[PDB]
Amino acid sequence: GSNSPQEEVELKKLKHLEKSVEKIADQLEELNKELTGIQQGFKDLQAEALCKLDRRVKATIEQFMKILEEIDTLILPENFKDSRLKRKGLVKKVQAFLAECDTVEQNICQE
Amino acid sequence: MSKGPAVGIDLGTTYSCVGVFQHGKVEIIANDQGNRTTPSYVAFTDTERLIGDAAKNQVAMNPTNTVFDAKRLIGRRFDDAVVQSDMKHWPFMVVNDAGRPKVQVEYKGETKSFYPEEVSSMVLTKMKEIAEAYLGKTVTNAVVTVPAYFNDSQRQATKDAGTIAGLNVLRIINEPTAAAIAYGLDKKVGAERNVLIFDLGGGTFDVSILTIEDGIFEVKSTAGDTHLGGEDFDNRMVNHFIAEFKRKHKKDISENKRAVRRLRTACERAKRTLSSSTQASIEIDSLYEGIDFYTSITRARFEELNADLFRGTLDPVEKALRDAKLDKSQIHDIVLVGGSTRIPKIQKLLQDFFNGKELNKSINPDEAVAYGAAVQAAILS
Ligand SMILES: CN1N=C(N)c2c[nH]c3ncnc1c23
Repeated sequence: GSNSPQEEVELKKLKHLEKSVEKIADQLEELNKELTGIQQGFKDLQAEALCKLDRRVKATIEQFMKILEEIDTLILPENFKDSRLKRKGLVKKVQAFLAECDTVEQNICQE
Repeated sequence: MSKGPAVGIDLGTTYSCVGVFQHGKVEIIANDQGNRTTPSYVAFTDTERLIGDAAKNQVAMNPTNTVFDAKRLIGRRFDDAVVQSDMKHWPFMVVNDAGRPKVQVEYKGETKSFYPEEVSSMVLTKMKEIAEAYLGKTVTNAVVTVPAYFNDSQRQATKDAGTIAGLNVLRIINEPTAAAIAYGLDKKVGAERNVLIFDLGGGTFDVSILTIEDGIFEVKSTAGDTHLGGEDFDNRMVNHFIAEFKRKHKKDISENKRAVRRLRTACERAKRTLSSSTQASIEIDSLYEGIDFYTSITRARFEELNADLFRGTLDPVEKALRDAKLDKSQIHDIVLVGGSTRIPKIQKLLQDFFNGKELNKSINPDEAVAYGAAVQAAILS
């Protein structure tokens, strides 16, 4: 129980990053709904619609990558246990969303 | 919007800068993203054309249709050794239209080709709009810089880029001349001043020697490397860490592009820290195969990893003094230009080469050219 005010500053940065991750995760969810929409919604139009979703998944992957890069600027002393735990969990959350992004890429613009 | 003053624009290979002389001083103008320098990048998408920061930010997403390095093509013929060698690296297409190079892209779902001066005009239009947004006034008159070695076709092509952008190009001045102007080296007492300009920025390395007599510039020699900069130094720290990760975890992170990028981005930031500190730390969580990478690097190791690249900068300096028929003792002023001149080792080697002589380095190295071009624009109009 040695929580410092200095750690509050670091936790605040991570919280903002968590909010940015949820915004990008919502865009991924909408992309998923659109994908479901195309695959069962009445040729060359389908291909154009899926490779338009491709640009959008690529944009989603890029936003998740720029979040990781911002997280990688953090230096958290070993005694900032709460901040190190929160940073570790957010990286893992982003990495699981990237694996989902990759699955969408594995299913679209294929031959 | 009322009538605005004349501006100085440094049209770089990777980044451009715009300055204005007002209230007895030059102010370097920040763009819409608050950056004092703007990427010389143009992106062509399914619905829009992006310039600057907006174009650089989606390069990963749209590599084929994101044009950069138009400065390496401007005013050249298609069969130029430079055009044939440089296009090997570029992810976008460079085609031939009657002996002239043209960048071929996908714009609004249609195949389109633009001349290098048309691409530079779009960058110049952005620099003009950046100036207009800051001053809240219309901007027409401008001085644009070019490297001293640029020929007649390269110089006219840059003037055409400014004309297509709607600018009245006052003069095309040499980048080393602009840097020398920024430091007011032409207003110093004496008969004749020999100036060496050391320019290490935006992917190229340029050494120029100039002579100033009663404020008149003469280009004595030029030497350098058209492919040398921060990216090469960054590459050396990336290899160092990849090797460290192999020794500690017996895992090769090199084929995982995302892992390499996270490490590269951390290295580019660590290199900046090492210009003001003697050590930099990096903490990357779940870098590769869920393994956390927490490490550090000292300035000494960083210098050691790049020892050849840093010492190698001196050779062009030797070549320029040889062509200019001058001894190193004959050099009156040394000017440091470009972001990588911030590196203490490069500064140490250049002061040790010129026997403890002081360097002109107080003006921001990435901004010195735009600074002098702004001084020149306020005189010309
Ligand atoms: C501190 N700093 N800041 C920079 N903006 C920069 C660009 N290239 C550099 N090389 C070394 N050190 C740098 C830089």
